[PDB]
Amino acid sequence: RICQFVLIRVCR
Amino acid sequence: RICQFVLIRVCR
Repeated sequence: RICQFVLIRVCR
Repeated sequence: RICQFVLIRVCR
């Protein structure tokens, strides 16, 4: 149970 | 409609 920033492919 | 990598807070 850990939250961290990570890169992800997101369209817009 | 453009897709790119971006940092986001994600838990696990």
